[PDB]
Amino acid sequence: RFLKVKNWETDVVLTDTLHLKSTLETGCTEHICMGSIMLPSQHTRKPEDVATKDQLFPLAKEFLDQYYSSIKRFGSKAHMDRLEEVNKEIESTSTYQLKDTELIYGAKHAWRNASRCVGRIQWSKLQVFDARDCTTAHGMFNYICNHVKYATNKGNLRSAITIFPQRTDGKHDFRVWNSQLIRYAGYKQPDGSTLGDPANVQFTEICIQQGWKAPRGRFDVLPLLLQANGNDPELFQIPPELVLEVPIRHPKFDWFKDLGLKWYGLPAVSNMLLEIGGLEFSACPFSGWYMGTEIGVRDYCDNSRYNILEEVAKKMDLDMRKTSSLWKDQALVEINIAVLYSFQSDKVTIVDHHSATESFIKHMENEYRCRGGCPADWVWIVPPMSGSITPVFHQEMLNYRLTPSFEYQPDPWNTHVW
Amino acid sequence: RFLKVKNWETDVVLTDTLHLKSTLETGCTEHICMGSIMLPSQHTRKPEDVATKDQLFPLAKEFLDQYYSSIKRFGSKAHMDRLEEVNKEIESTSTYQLKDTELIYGAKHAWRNASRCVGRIQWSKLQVFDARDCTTAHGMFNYICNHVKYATNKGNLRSAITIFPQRTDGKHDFRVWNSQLIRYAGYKQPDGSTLGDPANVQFTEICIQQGWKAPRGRFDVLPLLLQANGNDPELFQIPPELVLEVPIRHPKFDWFKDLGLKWYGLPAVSNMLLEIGGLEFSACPFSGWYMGTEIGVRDYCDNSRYNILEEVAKKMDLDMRKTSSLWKDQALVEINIAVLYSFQSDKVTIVDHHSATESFIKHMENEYRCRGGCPADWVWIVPPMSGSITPVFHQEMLNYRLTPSFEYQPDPWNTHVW
Ligand code: HEM
Ligand code: HEM
Ligand SMILES: Cc1cc(N)nc2cc(-c3ccc(OCC4CC4)c(CN)c3)c(F)cc12
Ligand SMILES: Cc1cc(N)nc2cc(-c3ccc(OCC4CC4)c(CN)c3)c(F)cc12
Ligand SMILES: C[C@H](O)[C@H](O)[C@H]1CNc2nc(N)[nH]c(=O)c2N1
Ligand SMILES: C[C@H](O)[C@H](O)[C@H]1CNc2nc(N)[nH]c(=O)c2N1
Ligand SMILES: [Zn+2]
Repeated sequence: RFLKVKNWETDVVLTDTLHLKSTLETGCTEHICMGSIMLPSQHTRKPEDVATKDQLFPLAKEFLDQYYSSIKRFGSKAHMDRLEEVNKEIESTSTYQLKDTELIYGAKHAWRNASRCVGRIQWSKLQVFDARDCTTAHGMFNYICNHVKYATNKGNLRSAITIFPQRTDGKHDFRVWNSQLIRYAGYKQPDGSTLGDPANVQFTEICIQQGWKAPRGRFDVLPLLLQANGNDPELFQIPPELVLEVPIRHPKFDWFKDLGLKWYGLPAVSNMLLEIGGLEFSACPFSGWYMGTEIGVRDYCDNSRYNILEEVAKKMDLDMRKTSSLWKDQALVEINIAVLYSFQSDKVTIVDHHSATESFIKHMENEYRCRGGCPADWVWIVPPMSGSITPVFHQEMLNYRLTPSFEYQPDPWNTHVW
Repeated sequence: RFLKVKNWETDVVLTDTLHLKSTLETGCTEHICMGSIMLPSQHTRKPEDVATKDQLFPLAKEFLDQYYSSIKRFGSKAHMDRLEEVNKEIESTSTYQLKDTELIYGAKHAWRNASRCVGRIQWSKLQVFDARDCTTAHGMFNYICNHVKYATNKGNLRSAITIFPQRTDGKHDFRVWNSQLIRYAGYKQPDGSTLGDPANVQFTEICIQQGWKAPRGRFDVLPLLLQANGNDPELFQIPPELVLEVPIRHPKFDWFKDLGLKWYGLPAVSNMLLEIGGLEFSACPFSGWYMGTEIGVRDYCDNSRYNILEEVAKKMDLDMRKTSSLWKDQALVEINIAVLYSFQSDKVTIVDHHSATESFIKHMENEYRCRGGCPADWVWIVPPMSGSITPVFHQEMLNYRLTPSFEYQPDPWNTHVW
């Protein structure tokens, strides 16, 4: 009940007392481990499965207690008067409203608790933008544009989150239908192959269905589809000057520019749900900067993504008949030296998987000492290439789900009543 | 209760009904996932925690039923007369003895159930050597030498297991003290650095402590330390002609021979415990062939193993000041093309991590169709380099512990009464 996690590269041993405070569930049982299921039911939020006035006050009290404990005023009168104040509003309104300071704490700790995120050494350096006064899709488009500008910061990227009004009933819901604020379109072809990004082919067509004007090329930035207060979503195009992009070159191979690759600088995921004190925020886009491999390994090289190992190995002229020539591996390392180099030579913030995973080990030390633990998902923390030459491969990690938290939710076009 | 596992590269969906038959536990709970703890208490067997005459007959019946079900004679008279026969012996002797055919089935299914093993497409092609008539360490050394010869098969390797007498009391225990039959010595130095293999430095010194004559070099094959029926273990040196080794060269870089590397062909793990029908076999060395990465990635490049990324990147002349030049990754791929090439050009059976992981996906299809599932540990199945350009990265796997099974046990020098 005071568990032990070893590192097998250092023999360092840490002790996790934080998992005791865990409330949510994991999907594993004593007789089956689901640690490799991608989207377990526990990590998802249906708009039906909200909460009711009863369910709310434990979640509120629980949250308020950890907040006042953290500003060094647990159980005090200022604390207890807030419990009463929320209590009264939860009886009255059946819901309740967070202070600015409570929204900022709750947001930063949903990132801090994000067990699948390797960048968390930065969790308290998060800029929270309060968009809870937003009422229209145009309002949403305005707040999201300012988010992009700020977080992008001319390439010196800054973490940020923009938080639209919380769910209440379930129908009147704020939702960004894009999975990420900046994303490349995906168009299928006559012969069936895919230009652009296969991941977003479904979404690309929903935008065309709502009347988008697709420049049917490769790296076409999708428009935003913003649903405000349950009303049908509306298309807006980010001003291109606001979309920072990196052309991908190589510090040795001159033909790498010929490949004609580029990516956007800002990873800003827009489809997930923030949960603070039992309140659900269905529109909460959040952003930081990339780890190289997310582009260079997954985006570019997943078979069902850009799938470029083909042409890169070609231009390297590689033994491609035999599978055991490791021609796939060989071209994957070059593609990742190129994304790093390109981003750095353009002064756009990026981290390599070695730097980031050492920071996570550092951050894990801090959380275990100053917090009693650090929830971590090994399956997601280990980078998708050169796994075992990074320190996180040899680090045993306890996974458990604390709150405040980020969660998945269905795509709104499967649930929305039009 | 009839769970679903998706593949996210193919959208293939499989259904696991086999996990229902699961008996052992996993270490995870509804509130915490231990899927990345290396040696969980559930995967270990203490020599105290055997079983007693009561505990035995369920385990026997359970095992016997799955055996007779599998030779297409469930619940029959031949089956029921065996249940009675074992029952009687479990009352009489408080233990019992397996048929040859029951030992062979049980062994093959302990491999079949090995959730952390990616080579299992081969599980029914396993040669079982019955060493249950062995009484002395010299007998053990004889059986192990024949195992090496057979399994090595002049380079065309064959899977095999040799099974020494089962535990009974707990003191009179057959144990191979080596962690693997063939392993390279590990000697510390004056300045502290390690020649040989750092992993086995502890074990190397126990052999010297028992009087081994160390040729204090690099790739010195350790002697066997064989404990028979609880008596103190005894040193034997495998005839060198029986130890097949591969010198490691590169199909491009001529300086790769200068590195002066080699590995043994036969991976044969000797320290684990086979568990069949509630009987414990503490000495059961088992072997197949290597996947490249176990040598080329872990053995050669782990910081606390051979740790050669240093010199390889040097001879490639690599940007080594900056961490983000990926010089570590770049040299890891070359080292793995070299292990593959060397093993193949010597006609020694080896598999690359791409070939092996596709086979595992094939094997997983077969087990789900003809067995209702396949227990799998993603943390261990995904290879330690180029993780996400192999199909197992995108395959959700259910982990659960069936029986017959292989298990860890303490090192005998911490438990043995001398
Ligand atoms: C500041 C630099 C950051 C870096 C380098 C980083 C890194 C990563 C990486 C590599 C992943 C894996 C993504 C994938 O595999 O597709 C991830 C996931 C994630 N990140 Fe971070 N991140 C950063 C900032 C943030 C911020 C600011 C937030 C929230 C406000 C956040 C929350 C998350 C969440 C919720 C996940 C997925 C967890 C899940 O599926 O449950 N990250 N991150
Ligand atoms: C025939 C070719 C085989 C291949 C390519 C193979 C491959 C592998 C690999 C790559 C690992 C990971 C080892 C590590 O990461 O250090 C592993 C583990 C393992 N293998 Fe296999 N293996 C083979 C045969 C066998 C046989 C014949 C047995 C048993 C009779 C076996 C049982 C196991 C077990 C028990 C583990 C560890 C599971 C645990 O820790 O619970 N394998 N195997
Ligand atoms: C702030 C941030 C920075 C970064 N550097 N990376 C990030 C990656 C994700 C992320 C989480 C889950 C994802 O996918 C879930 C599969 C679709 C269901 C994806 C996209 N693959 C991204 C994320 F949220 C935030 C990230
Ligand atoms: C038959 C076979 C073939 C192969 N190709 N590979 C194999 C690897 C292991 C294995 C399992 C666990 C291990 O280590 C556990 C850590 C020490 C506690 C190691 C050595 N690292 C090897 C094994 F059993 C059998 C293997
Ligand atoms: C099946 C498996 O759960 C799936 O491929 C996961 C594995 N680990 C991952 N890890 C990260 N960081 N991102 C991912 O998309 C995935 N995908
Ligand atoms: C901490 C973590 O459990 C440990 O590094 C594991 C990870 N996965 C592994 N996978 C394999 N195949 N072999 C290993 O030794 C390990 N080590
Ligand atoms: Zn689990």
